[PDB]
Amino acid sequence: SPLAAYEVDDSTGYLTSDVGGPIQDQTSLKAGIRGPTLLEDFMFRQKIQHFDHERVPERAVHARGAGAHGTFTSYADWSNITAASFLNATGKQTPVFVRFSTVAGSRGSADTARDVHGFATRFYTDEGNFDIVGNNIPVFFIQDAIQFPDLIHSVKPRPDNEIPQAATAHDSAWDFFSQQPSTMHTLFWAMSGHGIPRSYRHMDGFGIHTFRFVKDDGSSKLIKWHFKSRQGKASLVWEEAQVLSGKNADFHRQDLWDAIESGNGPEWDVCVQIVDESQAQAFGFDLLDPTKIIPEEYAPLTKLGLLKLDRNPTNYFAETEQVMFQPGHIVRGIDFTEDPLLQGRLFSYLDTQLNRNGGPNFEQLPINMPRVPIHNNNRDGAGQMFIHRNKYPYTPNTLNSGYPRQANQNAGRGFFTAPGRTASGALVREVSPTFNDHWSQPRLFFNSLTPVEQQFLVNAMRFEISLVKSEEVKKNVLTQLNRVSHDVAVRVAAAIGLGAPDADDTYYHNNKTAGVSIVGSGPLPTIKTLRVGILATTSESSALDQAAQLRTRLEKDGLVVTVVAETLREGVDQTYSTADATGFDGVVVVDGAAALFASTASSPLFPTGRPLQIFVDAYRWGKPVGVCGGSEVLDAADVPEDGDGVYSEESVDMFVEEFEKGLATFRFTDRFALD
Amino acid sequence: SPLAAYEVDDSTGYLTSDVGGPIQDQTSLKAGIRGPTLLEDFMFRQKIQHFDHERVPERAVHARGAGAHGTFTSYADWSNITAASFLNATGKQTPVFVRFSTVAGSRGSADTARDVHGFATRFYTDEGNFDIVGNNIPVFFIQDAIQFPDLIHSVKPRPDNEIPQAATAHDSAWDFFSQQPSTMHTLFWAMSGHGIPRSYRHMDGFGIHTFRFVKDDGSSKLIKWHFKSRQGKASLVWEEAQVLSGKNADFHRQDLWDAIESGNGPEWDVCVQIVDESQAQAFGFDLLDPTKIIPEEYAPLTKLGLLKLDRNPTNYFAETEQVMFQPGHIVRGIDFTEDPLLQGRLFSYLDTQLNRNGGPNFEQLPINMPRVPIHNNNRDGAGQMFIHRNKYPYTPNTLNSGYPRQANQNAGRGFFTAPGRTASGALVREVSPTFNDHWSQPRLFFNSLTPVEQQFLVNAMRFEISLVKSEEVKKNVLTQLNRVSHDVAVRVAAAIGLGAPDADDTYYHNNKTAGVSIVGSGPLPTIKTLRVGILATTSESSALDQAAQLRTRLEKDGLVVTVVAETLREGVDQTYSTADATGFDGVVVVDGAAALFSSPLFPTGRPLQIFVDAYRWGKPVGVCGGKSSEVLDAADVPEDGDGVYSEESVDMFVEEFEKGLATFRFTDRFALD
Ligand code: HDD
Ligand code: HDD
Ligand SMILES: [Ca+2]
Ligand SMILES: [Ca+2]
Ligand SMILES: [Ca+2]
Ligand SMILES: [Ca+2]
Ligand SMILES: [Ca+2]
Repeated sequence: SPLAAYEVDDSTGYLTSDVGGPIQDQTSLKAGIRGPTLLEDFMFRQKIQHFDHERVPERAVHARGAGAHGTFTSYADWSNITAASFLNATGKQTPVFVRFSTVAGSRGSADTARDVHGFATRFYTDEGNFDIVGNNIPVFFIQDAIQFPDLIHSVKPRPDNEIPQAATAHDSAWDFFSQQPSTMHTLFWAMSGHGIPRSYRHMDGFGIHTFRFVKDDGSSKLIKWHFKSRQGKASLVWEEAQVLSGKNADFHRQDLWDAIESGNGPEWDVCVQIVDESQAQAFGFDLLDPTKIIPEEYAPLTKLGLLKLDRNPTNYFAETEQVMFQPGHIVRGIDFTEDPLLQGRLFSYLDTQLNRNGGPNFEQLPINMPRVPIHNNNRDGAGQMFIHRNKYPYTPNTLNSGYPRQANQNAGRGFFTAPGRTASGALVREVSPTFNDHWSQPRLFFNSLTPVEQQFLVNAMRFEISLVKSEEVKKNVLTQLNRVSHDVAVRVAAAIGLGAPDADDTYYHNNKTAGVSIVGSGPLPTIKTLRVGILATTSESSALDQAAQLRTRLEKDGLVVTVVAETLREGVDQTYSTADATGFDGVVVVDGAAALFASTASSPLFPTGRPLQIFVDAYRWGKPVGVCGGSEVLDAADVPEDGDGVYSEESVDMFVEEFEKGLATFRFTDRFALD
Repeated sequence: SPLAAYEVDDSTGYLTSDVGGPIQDQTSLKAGIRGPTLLEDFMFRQKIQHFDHERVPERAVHARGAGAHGTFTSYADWSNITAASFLNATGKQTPVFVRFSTVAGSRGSADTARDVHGFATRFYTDEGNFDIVGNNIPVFFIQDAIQFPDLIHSVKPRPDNEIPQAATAHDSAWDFFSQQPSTMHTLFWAMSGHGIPRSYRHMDGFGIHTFRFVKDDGSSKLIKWHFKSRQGKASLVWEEAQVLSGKNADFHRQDLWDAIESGNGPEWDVCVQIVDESQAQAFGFDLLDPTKIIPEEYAPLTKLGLLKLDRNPTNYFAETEQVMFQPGHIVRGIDFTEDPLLQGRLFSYLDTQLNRNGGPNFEQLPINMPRVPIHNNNRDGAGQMFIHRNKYPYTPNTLNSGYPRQANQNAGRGFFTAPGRTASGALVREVSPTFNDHWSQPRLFFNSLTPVEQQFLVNAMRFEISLVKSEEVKKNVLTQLNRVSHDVAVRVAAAIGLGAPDADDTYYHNNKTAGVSIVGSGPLPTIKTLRVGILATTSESSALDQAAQLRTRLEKDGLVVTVVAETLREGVDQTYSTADATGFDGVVVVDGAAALFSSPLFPTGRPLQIFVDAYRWGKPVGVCGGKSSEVLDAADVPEDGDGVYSEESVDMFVEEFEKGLATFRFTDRFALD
């Protein structure tokens, strides 16, 4: 509603100033036709002042990201576990807006950097805006919010030269990770495929912190939020991610945009783990510690409702850039915990909007407005867009008949702090000793990945640590990695020419947990939206016919098909010059195009070797690949015909049926070497 | 540093607040060891408030860039042509700060996007700060500053979804270009290798506009600024730039930073073309039109002095992010012209600093301060750092004895407007008809490029225009291109499966001009700083030995050598896993590593792909040690190719290879239409 009221249509009409005076804006007013521009040209100055002031500070973290509208629908009346109004009835719908992001990069940095990712969700509830400001990884680097600028200074570019962009592959970051062992768990997640998701739709969301569900009788339970993807879990490989950062920095935002435009809006089951207050230390670690997960073997997930994103913004700046999330946007039926990471966040997100917005009335921007009436005695401030009719904005008053009325647990559906909560003890700047195991869970996570996934994680660390210049930092990194796993430390040390420290088995173990592996999570549950590149030629009308035949068969099943040839024409979407294997989830060469794949093939229309390099890159990166028409191509690529995920069929139908199974498998991991 | 007065050392001492109270900053204050955080924790709040407020708006354009300090030295007393103090004596030195940039991308976008580039120079003169806010292309897309938001909206990402980053390769940009034909000249420059320079040190800087030099006696002449690189002109190739944008988004800033750190700070001759006022229309176009160059054949360059950058910043945000350039930072001896693009800039750069700084005292930031006293009656404002002793800040006054005194042509070395300038006519919002030829100069430029360079430009256009979804926009683009060159139109049209319109010869010609070609600009004058990747192996102790010997011989000549192998050790800089051909200007394989040409330590095929990419992209490549055929045959690289080297002798190999680094690119490796 606040959005619809502020939509501005410029599909017709004459140009006006911001005060509705019709004007022009194409030629400056000058003293003669070859003369100096005049100060009295208000048309020039208003247009250029606006331009000059377009930009606002980027977000201090998560500067790079993209958003969409949708709806949350409750599966049930959840009154038995929370008073939350948005959860109080089967089928109850609440509008949402979600923004997804990286963490370290500035605006304009690439989507496919290796990083932690944001997953921030606003529920415009009938009892106020409720935000769950989460990440795609369920644990955080640090245990106390006061350390956030340390973490973030260390990962962001070195501040003398501002190098490197959007990367932890520098001395300072690994200096911090090695000195602050709490970082191990999130580190291991970021060095897995969770640091390079295939799309925002193929990752989960996590609140990280323990929160409370509070009932209308005052009782509480402890919860963790999990948003579980209905699209499946999928990652890129690092070598692919690096090329994609160059070829399409906008890959995740375009994937989102496109999925929504085609009627394939992504979905998640909004879930919780729910445990009793008495179980704060029962699972072998402290539920106040944001570097720990509750293994699902100890507390299963309950599905609360469906999150669907199905509408793109109208103006990115107004909606996506200006959305201002806060964990302080809480509603009756939810409460905080004493997680010292959460506790400090509550301060930060209120304060930082003053930086972004430049003034205190940021909740008035349409994307930040609620969908219920606002009744309070907040007044004035720069940018004040309301005209308040209550001329006695103080409590207690008689002159406004004691309105607005105080809301609390007893009346008015007020927020209230869970009334069972207490504090006791000295006023301290001390870390709880219950937070001191920094290594067991990183090992739990590592144990739960498949062998090739473990290899990819090792290889990520090998990559990044080999770029650390400091020999001491690199030694200190091995010291910490060795506390998680001696084998990781040895394997990583081998790439950097150092020896690993001797095994220290204090935290070693062989326990695993379900639901953290990407490679182990089975085939994708849908292939709709996945991209197939068909490599063809204009030389041979046979090639274009085969391509068209595959197109119809793949499109029917919701795949996005790109036919690539030397030059554009009817049925060809993309020239070889602009094509890359990073643009596809699977690649098919029509056998009529075989000539383009020869070592001597050359054209002024694309770079030498491009058609073959698309095919070979796709294969090396694990993708389903094949040749359709029943040979030259598989041999030019040194691609084995018997390999899993390599397809070779004369029959278009048999080809598509086999090829679509391989898109669901998504990645053929047998093509990656192990230690 | 020139900013040493403002430096803060933290190499010793105990943590303090901003008001000097010693504190801690690692644990929050809590009501109990597992308790909630306390509002009274001022340590937490001051630290997190600062964090929360670290960011400032990026620049509205040229958001992505990097800078360095240096010195300008005059070659002579230029009293003959300008009263400018910084140019008034042979050997006179003035500190400078320079920022280079792209145009369209935000912060964090890649250095090697295809774009126009900024080259902004501040001279901290003894008569005030003087800025030349230029680009690496000598002409601008548009003819009136009022149009700047239109250009920039069209080239920046589409505003519904903010896609694409740092790119003209989208419908809106090509829509604007094809509807505003003024854009042709800059567009051809940007679609040339001038859109993807090899480094900031391998590009020139241009003021674009005609300015005036003004002597103390009031007379004036018309000038164009040219800063001509002493490193040579060089570009990337587009495939290479695309990969490099992913592998190293910081490539230009690192190149610069490393050059300075190694004592190879980049140099430019600061030059002008100098013509009489009576020549404003004499060259076949109007000197007020920023879409035109004065061909060097009509007005030669005069060298004024030397620009050398030789000191990197101490704090990037404080120095580079905060530097606030303005064309209104002008000094006695220089004046403006009635170029309608320049005229409107003067407003923009003073105003925009209010957005960036959040208040009016942005000239007090250390990087913005002048190196001479300030005497004026500007007062107050947020962030005011000065404590003014004059309590009568108005003119005219008696109560401060009439100080500060007015400065003008005749007293106090004042700035003064060139007194021969006049204006005549109606007050109009009309374009001079003298601006109307949008197409001849683009053709002049295109004609001046070599054949392969012409092909690269065609190829950049084919790449971008093929991404334009609108058939109508594509057709309109072909219409404009065809007015520059029919052949360009035909060759671009072929890629996008449309027919070019028939020849329209109104603006066609065969004239050329010197100094605009990159490919034609001959070997580089220096190879110092250029990057040689030596691909080796740890399996064979002789391969490491070969690499060490090559390293020695190459480093002697000031090349930056990287030895690559499977794993790090003594003498090996980089693993195959982190290496890429975009990291090198030439690639050498030692023949002890020939067996590499699969492993858990690097992606399949990586060693050979580095060599093959390097060859495909034009670089000098070769095999040192005598046995070349196994590597060269694996690569499909012909032993007899130009810029392909095979020698057993390390000296012979390096002597040959260095000639190839100076040639820089072997253009025979690219197909022509
Ligand atoms: C004490 C400070 C602090 C700490 C410990 C954290 N953050 Fe935060 N976060 C910020 C301070 C902050 C911020 C500076 O206040 C940002 C920048 C922009 C904004 O609105 O808030 C932010 C932004 C931000 C966003 C982007 C929201 C958007 O798309 O606009 C996400 C997703 C997160 N954070 C998620 C997390 C998670 C899951 C954390 C740990 C569980 C976390 N942050 C800890
Ligand atoms: C009407 C406005 C307008 C017009 C016509 C131009 N510019 Fe500009 N330019 C700006 C308005 C602007 C600005 C909005 O004022 C910026 C953003 C940051 C700043 O300080 O000024 C800017 C920044 C900016 C910078 C970055 C300086 C730095 O590194 O901080 C360079 C190099 C240029 N411009 C160069 C040019 C050149 C060579 C132009 C034409 C000859 C040009 N601009 C026309
Ligand atoms: Ca660093
Ligand atoms: Ca993976
Ligand atoms: Ca567009
Ligand atoms: Ca402000
Ligand atoms: Ca004057």
